Amino acid sequence: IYQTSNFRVQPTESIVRFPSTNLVKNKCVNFNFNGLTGTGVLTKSNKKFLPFQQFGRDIVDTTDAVRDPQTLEILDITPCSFGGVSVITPGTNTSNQVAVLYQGVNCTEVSVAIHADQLTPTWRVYSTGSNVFQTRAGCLIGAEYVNNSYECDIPIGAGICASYQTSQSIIAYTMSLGAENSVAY
Amino acid sequence: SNNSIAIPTNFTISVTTEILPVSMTKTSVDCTMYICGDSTECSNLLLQYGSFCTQLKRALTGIAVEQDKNTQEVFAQVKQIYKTPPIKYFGGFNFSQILPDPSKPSKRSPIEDLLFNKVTLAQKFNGLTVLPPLLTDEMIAQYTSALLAGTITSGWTFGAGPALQIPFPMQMAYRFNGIGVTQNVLYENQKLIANQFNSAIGKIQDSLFSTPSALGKLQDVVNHNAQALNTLVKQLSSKFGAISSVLNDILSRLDPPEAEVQIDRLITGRLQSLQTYVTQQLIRAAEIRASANLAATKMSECVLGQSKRVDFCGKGYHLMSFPQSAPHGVVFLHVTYVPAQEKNFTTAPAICHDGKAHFPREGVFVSNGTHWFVTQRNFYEPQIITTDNTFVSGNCDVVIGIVNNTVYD
Amino acid sequence: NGLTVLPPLLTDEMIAQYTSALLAGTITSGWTFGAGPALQIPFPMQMAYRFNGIGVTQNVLYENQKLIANQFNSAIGKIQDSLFSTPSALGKLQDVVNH
Amino acid sequence: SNNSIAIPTNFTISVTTEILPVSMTKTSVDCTMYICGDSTECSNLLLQYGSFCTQLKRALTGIAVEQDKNTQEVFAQVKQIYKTPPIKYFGGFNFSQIL
Amino acid sequence: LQTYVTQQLIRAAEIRASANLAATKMSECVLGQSKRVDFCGKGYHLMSFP
Ligand SMILES: *[C@@H]1O[C@H](CO)[C@@H](O[C@@H]2O[C@H](CO)[C@@H](O)[C@H](O)[C@H]2NC(C)=O)[C@H](O)[C@H]1NC(C)=O
Ligand SMILES: *[C@@H]1O[C@H](CO)[C@@H](O[C@@H]2O[C@H](CO)[C@@H](O)[C@H](O)[C@H]2NC(C)=O)[C@H](O)[C@H]1NC(C)=O
Ligand SMILES: *[C@@H]1O[C@H](CO)[C@@H](O[C@@H]2O[C@H](CO)[C@@H](O)[C@H](O)[C@H]2NC(C)=O)[C@H](O)[C@H]1NC(C)=O
Ligand SMILES: *[C@@H]1O[C@H](CO)[C@@H](O[C@@H]2O[C@H](CO)[C@@H](O)[C@H](O)[C@H]2NC(C)=O)[C@H](O)[C@H]1NC(C)=O
Ligand SMILES: *[C@@H]1O[C@H](CO)[C@@H](O)[C@H](O)[C@H]1NC(C)=O
Ligand SMILES: *[C@@H]1O[C@H](CO)[C@@H](O)[C@H](O)[C@H]1NC(C)=O
Ligand SMILES: *[C@@H]1O[C@H](CO)[C@@H](O)[C@H](O)[C@H]1NC(C)=O
Ligand SMILES: *[C@@H]1O[C@H](CO)[C@@H](O)[C@H](O)[C@H]1NC(C)=O
Ligand SMILES: *[C@@H]1O[C@H](CO)[C@@H](O)[C@H](O)[C@H]1NC(C)=O
Ligand SMILES: *[C@@H]1O[C@H](CO)[C@@H](O)[C@H](O)[C@H]1NC(C)=O
Ligand SMILES: *[C@@H]1O[C@H](CO)[C@@H](O)[C@H](O)[C@H]1NC(C)=O
Repeated sequence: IYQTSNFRVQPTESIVRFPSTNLVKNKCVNFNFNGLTGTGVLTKSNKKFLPFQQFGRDIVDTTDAVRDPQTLEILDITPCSFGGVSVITPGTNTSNQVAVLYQGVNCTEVSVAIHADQLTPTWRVYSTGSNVFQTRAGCLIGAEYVNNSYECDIPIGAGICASYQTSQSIIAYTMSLGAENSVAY
Repeated sequence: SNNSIAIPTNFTISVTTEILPVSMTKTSVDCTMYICGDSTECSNLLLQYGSFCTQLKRALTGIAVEQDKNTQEVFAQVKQIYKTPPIKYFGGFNFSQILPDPSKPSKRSPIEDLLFNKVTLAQKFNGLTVLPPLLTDEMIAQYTSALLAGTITSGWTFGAGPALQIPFPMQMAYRFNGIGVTQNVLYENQKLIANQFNSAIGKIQDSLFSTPSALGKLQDVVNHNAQALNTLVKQLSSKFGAISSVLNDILSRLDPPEAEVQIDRLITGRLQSLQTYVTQQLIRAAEIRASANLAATKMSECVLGQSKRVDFCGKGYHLMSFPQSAPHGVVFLHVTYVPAQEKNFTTAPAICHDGKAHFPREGVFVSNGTHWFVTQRNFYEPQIITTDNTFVSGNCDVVIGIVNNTVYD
Repeated sequence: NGLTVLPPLLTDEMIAQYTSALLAGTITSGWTFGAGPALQIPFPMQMAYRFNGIGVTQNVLYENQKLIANQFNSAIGKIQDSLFSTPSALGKLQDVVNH
Repeated sequence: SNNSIAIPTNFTISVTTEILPVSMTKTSVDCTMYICGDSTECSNLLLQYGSFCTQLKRALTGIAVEQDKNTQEVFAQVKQIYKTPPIKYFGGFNFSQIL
Repeated sequence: LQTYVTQQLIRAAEIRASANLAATKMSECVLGQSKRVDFCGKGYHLMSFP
């Protein structure tokens, strides 16, 4: 397994809310709240702001909340998804088909970015195929999840391995610790 | 004194603990996202430094691989996944606090639950990610349970080949035979000893959660990793001698030829920060690897067999050990043997009989004031002197300190 | 220029006291003071036990006690010379002071 | 040969020495004095370089703390300060050079 | 300053390894009799003094 590059989810449009378009939620979108620049996902929050406070601040230095200039609303700010990209492959002496693992993302967001907007992922022509399985380590594309147990061949994530089955294909499963046994005390 | 000796008349069973870190957090860094972000000019300027980042990526990848290798080496010692019989009777020994609990979905022993609920903790930065470990918590708990089941129902036989069954009291007698105490001591004190053992185990619980500084070693790793990550994140808001800490203001506040130097200063500062972080991580990884090697050795020697090294598997004469899983580490429960209730005695090196010196086979000559007896070293149990338990091998006019008495044939 | 040296927590006399305690314990008790309470035993008897621990019977010591001790004494004397004559023996501790 | 053996008929007592480093020097450094000295302009320029010096001080303090733990682990092996008897007769053995 | 600190850290790690070895030797060769070959001297071990 090798790590090659990184992927980013591009913004769709821009939002201006001077107290001048509408506002969009649950989308990686640019925004500008009276000089407050930056882009990200805006979702409603439950942080009871002070009557004279409008900004937000995380533990160290980054904004994580903002108040709507028009109506009294509290909503969060989240950076758009990013992460590394890994390629799973056997030797070229064996086959030429591969598998891709998007690290630390939910499969639904990747699927929407790929097959709905067709322009958000950084590597578009690079991105092909449709076989989706979701793991705790990220979204795995190009491998069929069997429900058997084998000795680990190519480690992937939290107890998930992959191998070249046998027609010939690439499978993903849960590794087997060992043979079951019980001595009769 | 040079004709006096002390011999214990009672013993004690004591249980201690030991905590060792095993692994640490795995992280990966993206240079362009961290240093530049979404600026083309910054990337073009950074391209002039060559290959300062492939080295960092390789070092971080090596650390990440070594972290998984450490846990694989420490815990994956056996291949068969042994199981314990449904009927939990072992001649009075109660293993409830260490065997897995069926009721809990986590399938963990109560002590493991205490450790997990005690340690606790301390997501997306600017180009900084954390990778999950290869082995989950349930798999580690399964390995620990398999080791416990192997060491309860088989003794040390499963560490050198096929597992061979044996009743538990006979295994304990074998283990007493390994420290210089005869078998009959256990069989005549089987009911008492077990009780002592049970009591010790209970105290262990009250000695873990009540004291807050017991599990400090495992908390230090998490605290240090979080501190390093927070420092690296917070370093991004420093001017480093330039006019601003934001690339956008520098770009859209001055002509490009002047902005080149301002961007270059920030590039140099952030490169220095990354290098410092990577070097510190490398040193800490080396230390953690040394600790993991020590933990693996202790697992191999104290758990899979009986050790004769002094103070290696606990204070006192070693008997056995039990492993428990902890976040980023392991915990050992050493069971030892301690003498008590000594007593004055008078001893002689040899016994003269018909002009012949007599030496004991396995024991020490001891006198209570009137009669002479031969007894084993580590437990007071006098015996009548006989030619069965002595060898002559000498004469009466050589040894210094000989005492002449009678030896019935 | 702001570069200070801190003193160690334990002075040399305390370390000497620890060493003296260890020596007294290993002379007057043997290995019994490291696993519990200390128990008395005459020195020739524990020497016989230590010979028995390497596959040699007891009577070898008791019939050579005068000779063996002599040898031991002589060896100790030579320790006073080899360290004193050769000055490169303590090169391990000097480097720490030097570097 | 397949029917020949050799067995010693006498022995020898030998004493060797071994030297091991344990600890080293504990130091501490002040950034402002070393880098700048007593000029306010240099300090005002230095405070723009982030928190390098906090990390340096923390590392030095960690080393200094570890240096004492090394000695405590090595030497504090016992709980009682055992004392040797006034009369030093141990069957002919002479410990005057080490007591 | 950074170079000095890094070199000091490396030397501290080496000294810690040496101290651990010394502690093990104190535990095994002084408080008991060892059977490990060539660990507490060349020959069959009898005793040691610090
Ligand atoms: C060795 O020590 C044990 C532990 O104290 C002694 O066992 C106790 O004996 C008394 C006397 O009958 C009982 O009242 C206690 O209940 C016992 N303790 C336990 C935990 O059961 C034992 O008697 C001692 N051995 C000798 C020979 O005195
Ligand atoms: C073994 O120890 C367990 C405790 O871990 C005993 O189970 C009972 O546990 C409850 C609460 O956990 C206590 O209030 C009881 O006092 C425990 N019972 C006894 C007899 O002490 C269990 O009974 C013990 N014995 C066996 C054979 O499992
Ligand atoms: C075993 O070796 C010892 C050491 O050499 C022998 O003792 C020496 O014997 C010679 C010859 O009689 C004397 O000149 C020396 O003075 C002795 N040395 C000491 C320290 O007393 C001993 O004789 C040897 N054993 C046998 C059986 O020959
Ligand atoms: C133990 O060894 C020491 C060291 O040799 C002996 O002290 C010597 O004794 C002789 C005779 O009295 C003197 O001539 C030396 O000057 C002493 N040496 C030193 C360094 O003081 C000591 O006598 C020996 N113990 C016994 C009991 O004989
Ligand atoms: C992905 O998003 C869906 C949306 O409902 C959610 O149900 C699912 O739990 C998410 N997966 C992860 C791993 O968070
Ligand atoms: C695999 O696991 C069991 C096997 O019988 C089955 O219940 C489950 O639905 C299977 N999952 C698949 C085929 O995706
Ligand atoms: C040891 O034995 C000798 C015999 O020569 C005697 O003088 C001495 O008092 C004894 N030791 C003690 C402590 O009594
Ligand atoms: C053994 O003898 C010593 C010497 O007087 C004495 O102090 C000690 O109390 C005695 N031990 C017992 C158990 O009486
Ligand atoms: C000493 O042992 C003898 C064994 O024959 C016994 O008769 C005697 O009573 C014992 N002495 C004491 C004080 O118990
Ligand atoms: C037996 O021991 C006594 C006391 O030491 C001694 O007087 C006697 O001579 C010894 N017996 C023989 C035959 O030497
Ligand atoms: C082994 O023994 C045989 C006869 O017992 C003898 O001929 C042969 O030489 C011996 N081997 C060696 C290597 O001496």
